[PDB]
Amino acid sequence: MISRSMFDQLLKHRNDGACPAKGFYTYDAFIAAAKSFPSFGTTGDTDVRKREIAAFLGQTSHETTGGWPTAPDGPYAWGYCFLKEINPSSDYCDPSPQYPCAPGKQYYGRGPIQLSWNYNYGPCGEALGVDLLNNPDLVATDPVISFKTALWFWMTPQSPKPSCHDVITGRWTPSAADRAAGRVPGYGVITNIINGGLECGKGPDAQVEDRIGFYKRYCDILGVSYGNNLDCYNQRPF
Repeated sequence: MISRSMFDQLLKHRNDGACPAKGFYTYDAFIAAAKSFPSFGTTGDTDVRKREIAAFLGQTSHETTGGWPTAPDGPYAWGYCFLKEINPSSDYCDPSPQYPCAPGKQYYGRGPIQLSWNYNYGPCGEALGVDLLNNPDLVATDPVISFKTALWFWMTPQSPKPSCHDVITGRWTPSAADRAAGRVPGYGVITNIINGGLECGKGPDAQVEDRIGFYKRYCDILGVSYGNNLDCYNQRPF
């Protein structure tokens, strides 16, 4: 587990006035959230535990980045700047008898994984013990819940698609079809899990490069190797 000083060095600009999420993403909220998922950051040897935190913070930093190319400390120091999706194009409501949209509510991206859609807020809240279908705004008002939604995503498989956790800790072994699709363990298949439909299997991509930039900077500061297969440029989406 990373210390407060390390967390603050990785996420160095999140509390700048420039960032809408200033003050929200506290180290204490991160540690409290992680307690609900005790295998997070505790699975594997010392390098794997650090790498899991780097990979989780890298991907979520991309989803919340306020960086730009000439920014102080570079663009990979501007993770966790945003809390809420900027200019959402809809309510993100896909009505469902299992997940019915609450009146007046919107399911645009919120928190470190930019949780989106009623049918993601629904099962996430159920797993956390919180009604996020009916109060989705909790993901942008309660920082412990906010971090918990991102850890829920990270830790929950959509079998046969694996959890990000299982990939980075070595607990996922690709099926033969996965191998035929180019999906092998590494940060690249984590990008594929998170947004592969739009970002993977099509050559270089500025979004993927941003995810990797954060991960590399965090691995550098934590003192761990990146692992192999960092991109998904040659992977079929799941």
